[PDB]
Amino acid sequence: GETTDGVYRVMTRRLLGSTQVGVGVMQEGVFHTMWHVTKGAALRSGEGRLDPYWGDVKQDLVSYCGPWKLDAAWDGLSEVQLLAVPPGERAKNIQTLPGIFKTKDGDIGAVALDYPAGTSGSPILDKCGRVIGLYGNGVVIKNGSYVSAITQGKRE
Amino acid sequence: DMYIERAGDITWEKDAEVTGNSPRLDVALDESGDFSLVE
Ligand SMILES: CS(=O)(=O)c1cccc2cccnc12
Ligand SMILES: CS(=O)(=O)c1cccc2cccnc12
Repeated sequence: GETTDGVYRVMTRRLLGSTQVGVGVMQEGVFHTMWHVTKGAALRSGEGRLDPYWGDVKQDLVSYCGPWKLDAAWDGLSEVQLLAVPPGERAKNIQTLPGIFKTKDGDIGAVALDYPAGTSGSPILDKCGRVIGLYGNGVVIKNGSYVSAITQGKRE
Repeated sequence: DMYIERAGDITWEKDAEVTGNSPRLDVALDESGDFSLVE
């Protein structure tokens, strides 16, 4: 399979034609995506197979071939970039200053950007190109627009 | 049956389109991993 580091589209042939259900990140031999994209199903990569290794529905994350590797964090002050990979469209970087989701368990960065559902799992990066989280789990605010959490896992 | 296709490198791009606001929202996270607004 293609093991090269980078951003990848997650496709399915179960529905009409080939549909893009999400996006993920390959890093240090592990594929990182959101749980709601694959539900933990096995993934095909050329002639090779990717099997889930860790997953958690509450964090909405899943890693394949190994443990979660992404551990960078938003510094709470700087602008970031969403490396959006929309269905049938080329990868595009979009710069934004994250907002905040305030919860009873602490604060999490949030990105107010609206993209098709099949863009879920696109990485959010800092100025050093480090993945600080994935786009795709959030809320619809008072006017209909979408706001995503910057969802990051834990490197054990 | 799901499959992956490479879409690009992960790199910061100088002079990318700058957009989106920074809302501060009170949210709740349920056991199913769904976020909701708190008022
Ligand atoms: C393979 S595993 O036990 O690490 C796992 C975890 C969470 C969710 C999963 C969904 C489908 C398959 N497997 C899943
Ligand atoms: C309401 S929804 O969850 O289908 C949705 C809407 C708008 C934008 C979205 C971006 C990513 C994932 N989902 C998105």
